[PDB]
Amino acid sequence: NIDGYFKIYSKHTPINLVRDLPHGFSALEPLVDLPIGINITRFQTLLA
Amino acid sequence: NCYFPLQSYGFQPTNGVGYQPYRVVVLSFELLHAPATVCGPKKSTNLV
Ligand SMILES: *[C@@H]1O[C@H](CO)[C@@H](O)[C@H](O)[C@H]1NC(C)=O
Repeated sequence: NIDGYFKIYSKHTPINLVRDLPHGFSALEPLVDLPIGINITRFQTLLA
Repeated sequence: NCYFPLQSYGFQPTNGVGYQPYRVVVLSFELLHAPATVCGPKKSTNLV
């Protein structure tokens, strides 16, 4: 959340290797740029 | 001195100009305290 615009960047990567979290190179493309204008302090996440 | 505060407009097809019902919309807007999520159309031109 910067300059009153909120920005989601992301990558999807179908790593079939079973071990935890890989080391190796890739970069997030930008998904969404939103004029939401809100102050922010914290966040929470949703699980099924 | 006890009164109900509200009454109908007697709007009839025989009312004079100005005595008739007129429809009104007022465009307010608040500005620049957060990013401009509205603007009018910017025009476009042929790609020479
Ligand atoms: C964001 O935070 C600052 C500091 O508390 C405050 O001046 C500003 O009015 C806040 N914005 C909103 C939308 O509340």
